[PDB]
Amino acid sequence: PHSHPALTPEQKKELSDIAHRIVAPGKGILAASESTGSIAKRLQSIGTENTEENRRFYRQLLLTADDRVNPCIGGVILFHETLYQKADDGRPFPQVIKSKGGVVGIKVDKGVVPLAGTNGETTTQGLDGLSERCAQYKKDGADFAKWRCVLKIGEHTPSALAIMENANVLARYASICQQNGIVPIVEPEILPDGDHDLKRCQYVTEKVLAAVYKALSDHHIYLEGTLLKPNMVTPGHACTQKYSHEEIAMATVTALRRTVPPAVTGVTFLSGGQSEEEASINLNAINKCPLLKPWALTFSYGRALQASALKAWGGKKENLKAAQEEYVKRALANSLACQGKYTPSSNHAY
Amino acid sequence: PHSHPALTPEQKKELSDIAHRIVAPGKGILAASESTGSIAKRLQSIGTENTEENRRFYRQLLLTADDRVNPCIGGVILFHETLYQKADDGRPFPQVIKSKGGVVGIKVDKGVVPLAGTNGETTTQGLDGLSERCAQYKKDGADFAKWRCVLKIGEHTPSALAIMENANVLARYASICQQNGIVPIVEPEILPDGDHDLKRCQYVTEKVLAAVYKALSDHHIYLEGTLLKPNMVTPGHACTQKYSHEEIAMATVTALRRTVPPAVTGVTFLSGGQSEEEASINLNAINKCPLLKPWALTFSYGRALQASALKAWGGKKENLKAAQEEYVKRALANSLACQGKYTPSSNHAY
Amino acid sequence: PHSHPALTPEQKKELSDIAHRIVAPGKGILAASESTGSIAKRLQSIGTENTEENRRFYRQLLLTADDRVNPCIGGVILFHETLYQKADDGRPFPQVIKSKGGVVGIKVDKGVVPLAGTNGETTTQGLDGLSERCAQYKKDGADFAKWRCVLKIGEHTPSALAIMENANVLARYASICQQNGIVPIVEPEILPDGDHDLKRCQYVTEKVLAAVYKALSDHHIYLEGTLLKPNMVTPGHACTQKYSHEEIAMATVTALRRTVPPAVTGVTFLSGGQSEEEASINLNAINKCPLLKPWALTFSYGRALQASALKAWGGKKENLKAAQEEYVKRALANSLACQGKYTPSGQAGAAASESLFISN
Amino acid sequence: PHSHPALTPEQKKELSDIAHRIVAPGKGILAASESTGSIAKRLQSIGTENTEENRRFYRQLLLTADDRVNPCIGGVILFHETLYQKADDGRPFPQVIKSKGGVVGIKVDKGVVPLAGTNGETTTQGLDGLSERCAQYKKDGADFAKWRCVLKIGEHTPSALAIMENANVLARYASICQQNGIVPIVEPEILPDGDHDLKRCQYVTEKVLAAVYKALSDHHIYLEGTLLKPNMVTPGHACTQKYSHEEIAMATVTALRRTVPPAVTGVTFLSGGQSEEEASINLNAINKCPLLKPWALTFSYGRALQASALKAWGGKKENLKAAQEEYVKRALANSLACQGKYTPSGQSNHAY
Repeated sequence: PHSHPALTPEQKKELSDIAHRIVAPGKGILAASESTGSIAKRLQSIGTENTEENRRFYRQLLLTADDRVNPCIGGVILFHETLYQKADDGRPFPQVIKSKGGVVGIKVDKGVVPLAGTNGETTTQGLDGLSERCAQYKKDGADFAKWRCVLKIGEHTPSALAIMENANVLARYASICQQNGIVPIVEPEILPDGDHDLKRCQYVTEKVLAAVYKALSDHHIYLEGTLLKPNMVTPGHACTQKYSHEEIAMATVTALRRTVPPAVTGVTFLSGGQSEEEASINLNAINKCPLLKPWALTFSYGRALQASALKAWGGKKENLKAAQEEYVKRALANSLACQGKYTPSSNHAY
Repeated sequence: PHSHPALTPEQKKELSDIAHRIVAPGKGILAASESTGSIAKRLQSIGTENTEENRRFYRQLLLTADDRVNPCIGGVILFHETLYQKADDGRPFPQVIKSKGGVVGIKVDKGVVPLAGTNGETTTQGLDGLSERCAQYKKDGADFAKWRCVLKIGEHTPSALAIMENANVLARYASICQQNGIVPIVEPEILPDGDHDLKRCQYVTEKVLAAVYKALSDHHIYLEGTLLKPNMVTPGHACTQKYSHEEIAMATVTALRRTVPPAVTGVTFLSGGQSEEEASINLNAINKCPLLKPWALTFSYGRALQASALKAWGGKKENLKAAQEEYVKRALANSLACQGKYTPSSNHAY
Repeated sequence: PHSHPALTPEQKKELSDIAHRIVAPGKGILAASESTGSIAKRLQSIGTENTEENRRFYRQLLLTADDRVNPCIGGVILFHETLYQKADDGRPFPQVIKSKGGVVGIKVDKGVVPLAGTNGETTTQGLDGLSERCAQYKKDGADFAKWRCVLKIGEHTPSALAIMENANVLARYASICQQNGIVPIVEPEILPDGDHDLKRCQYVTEKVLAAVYKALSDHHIYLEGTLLKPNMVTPGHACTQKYSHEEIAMATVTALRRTVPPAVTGVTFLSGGQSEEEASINLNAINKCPLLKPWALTFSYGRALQASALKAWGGKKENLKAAQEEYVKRALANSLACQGKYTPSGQAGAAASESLFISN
Repeated sequence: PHSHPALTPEQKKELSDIAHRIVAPGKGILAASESTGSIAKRLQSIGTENTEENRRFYRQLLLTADDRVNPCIGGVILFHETLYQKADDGRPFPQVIKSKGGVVGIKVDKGVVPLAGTNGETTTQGLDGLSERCAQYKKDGADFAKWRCVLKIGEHTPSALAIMENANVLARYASICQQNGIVPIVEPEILPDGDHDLKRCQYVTEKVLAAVYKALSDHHIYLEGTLLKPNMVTPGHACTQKYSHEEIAMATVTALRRTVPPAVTGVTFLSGGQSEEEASINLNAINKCPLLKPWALTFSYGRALQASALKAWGGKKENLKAAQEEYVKRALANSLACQGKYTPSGQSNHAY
């Protein structure tokens, strides 16, 4: 085949530099790009009305936590709405994030859609006019993006079609992002839903990631200018057999070692509904795994970083401080976790 | 694999019946779905302000041609704007089309976008929210759709990426259309630009179509409920070697026979900028080709049906009758052509 | 991309002409390429010692049947051993076949081998030195070849790997054959084993054939110079739900119309485990199916053409005439079937009704 | 979407231990599996008759070099004939190799064959009966294998078919090998022939390796139990533009980092016609490259290890010691190179 440089040396350096800053040692990502529809249940759990002002207040609360979170947060992913909101002092949220040493990210997909002929499987949309949207987001402060694809482990899933199609759409999204100076975070999430075990999850994860990277190669994606946001390898949420954190860490690191090229700048694990402690302990175990890991292994958590903060807030302004404290606690815990320094107090079998 | 019926027997019958009506013996398609941007040039050539009124009048002029076109036109592709316009007498254009025995089609793609890392190649966008759009279009009179992908023959093109990506997006578009009772016309156009000869076009056409149908298969597309809108096999515009219409016909029919499954209801050849006469003579030769053709071989022409009409109209409402007369003559000419009855006055070598 | 002609117009003509002669109207194929270990079983049932002479004799019995089979047999597939054996008059079997207006075929695959990491799935070997073998077989009278790939319907089969690998190897085999003037019969057999239903078999057959032709395209295979030997679309041998011959034909022709390009010269169905009558009745229904069929739809039967013959012979040289008579009967029946003009109702024999199914 | 373990934990352990021993720190591979037809050219360059005894003597000359090569040679690839030959003392060559701390390898492919419809491209044959052959070779002292696929850079090559077919056959070969306790060395050699520059080779190498590993994944290949034998990324032999060893190293390591999973135990670079000295300097530069490399980067050299030895020997028994000394010198040099400690004495990242 013949080469037709998709990117210039300058464009590569920009993308690579951004990717490295986000996952710099001890740093991780705050995934706060929930939409009105997904954050609705969050707020209703604390009897708080889901208005634009309350969403703004809650996001301000997380974004303006004291400097203790600075060394822990390399990036913050915002939803469109939030990217254009301002703190009480009039400062745009992207500015608030940057001033704290964080890189600003933006969710760009437009949700999942049903794949006809499959057993409830989906693909993700959002490519239409994506280039122009990225150019605008870039001008408005964002340097990286989020696009979520969802795959499910079942009797006949994920199917060959679901894997191939989701891998392909992720490559398209990545290509467009890189053309506009936006570091794409590739997210092929395999849900923990089901009664499958650890080995089954490792197997599917390995097959999905191999497909993802072949697609990235086919689409001429610059890996140094990307990040990977995969599910950790864990047993199904309803799996009868139980496993230790060390087993989870081994399955996860092994799967990644067998599929993720060293060129990938970093891996930002999704929380996948895990609890704040569970997510921190597993990340720590992953970093302590005695196997060689050529990429940063950090976090990109949503509720695993917000759960306690949201609850402490309870929708009451006088609980601002108490709420931010909980967030700071999870940021500190996960910052230590991505270094294998967190303490709450035969690989051939894989 | 495991079957998870994308369509029910009823849905299949509906799509199959629509597809067959469009390409019924002697019938073809009037491709009139030009956008304001694509219609601009042609209106400029006749010194006419590109206004919605003139566009409506022009389209009205074509859609209201006398009853002689009825047995010639099985379908009419409209642009979004036109689908919601009405004739002077108040009748919605879709209704005008159906009263004349024609099926209403709607262009649903959102144009081409560049593929990074390629030598000027593209893919096509338009999948976002396509399902809701198809449902809306169906409710408003449309029974089939148009989606144009574009490939080019060059030194290193069409590339493996371009072929694969375009085939895949065409499959997604087809899948969504069929879920909403809309017959998708699969259009993988290979431009005639370049100095390549006839065999080079035939080779590329065979490779592209083979990739198209494998992709349709992977996406569980119901072939009986689709139509194929390919380029005819011809030498490039800059090719110095001359060929007869019989050779063009042999190369065309041979390429289709080697790649298009018999289950495909019909082939509606795109005019690809050919002249009115050229398009008719070639279609005629293709239908007279000795080889066995398991599918209808007809037309889906743009300028090949509108050329003389647009010119005779020249924006003059007074030329209405003269303009329509030109359109009628080409509809009649191509109706005979798709039956191998039009007259202006060794296969192993393929 | 760019075209680097794999074949010349002359080579294409020779391949196309051969493929057409094999499936000419009313003609089918006699699949007599059973190996020693495979035919040993057949000779065992009739209590006949599996020796080279008995095999030679039996094959001679089929190849030398009276001239009534001439218009019925377009081709005869032989095993390596048989290609080099002679009839009692010293005539090489290939010459015998040819003198009766038939094209000689040769089995070239070296059997199936297990695909590691799968649930009992396989792929087929035999590509090593295939080019030289084809060039030699061509000189020795062969004009087409046979290569069998086997897939099975189950909970997780056929897997993505099994389908892709078998489609790819078939494509390599077809490529090498065409380079040596040998028409390759593409055979992606989907076993009838299991309790799946008709629509399940149809779904799998469509997916398998789609993969097969995409692979043939990738490998620059000249379809007009090839033939397809697929399984008919039927329910699993253990399926409880019953289907009519018209339903089997509808499912079969539908799967074919949805995947097999018109350029393919002909489809020569394998009988699977169907009895002599079942194979004939289904083939007839297929040819009577209303749907448009751009390719010849005929047969390439092994036991579906030899069942009654073997029984009548029993290993007794004195039952020669009786044995050949049964073979001739099935050849005539299938010759009519591949034209949609077969109507049983008679003395076909109980042996022609017995299921020839053998678990895999 | 379901797993059916191709290998057991015991089988994986055996394959992993073998792969690691071969590329342990400071060790590389002696590629001495030249066929009679291939070795004929070598023997003729020194006016030596191509007989089985002369071939035996030559191979013995290499295999019996003094203990200095022991820490330098992790493996030795032999041709079928040599696997069954013996040293003067009667010791089977596989025993000689093992006694010196080396692992024995066997070439199992049956050469390249033309791919119809392509511009002189090929694929490789040799899968037929491969499983029985591996079981037999395993029993007779072999623990790893060699299978060479050849791709060429040209106006329209490597084509999609060539890349896909070669990647697939390499996967089938690896699968069969692992079922028989044999560590497969995956060899997708992209020839250096042509006037293409460094960037083009890097581009083609990246695409080829991407296809190779996707195929290995599709065939359920255990990467920890495999080694990769790729070409270094260099300009074409006819390229007018000149490049430094540092650039060749950066392009090479960059291509590997972008395509080879860290699970792969090691990369054993083929010499590909490079001179003895050039191959050592490039390997050393590769090991010094300021980028993270999660796999051993060593050698699997043929002529880059035998060139001088073959010449010094000249086919005369009296030159044995002089011939072995030449081989030993290259073994020591490359042992240092695959550690980045090589010296003639003996003691812009985003532009890729």
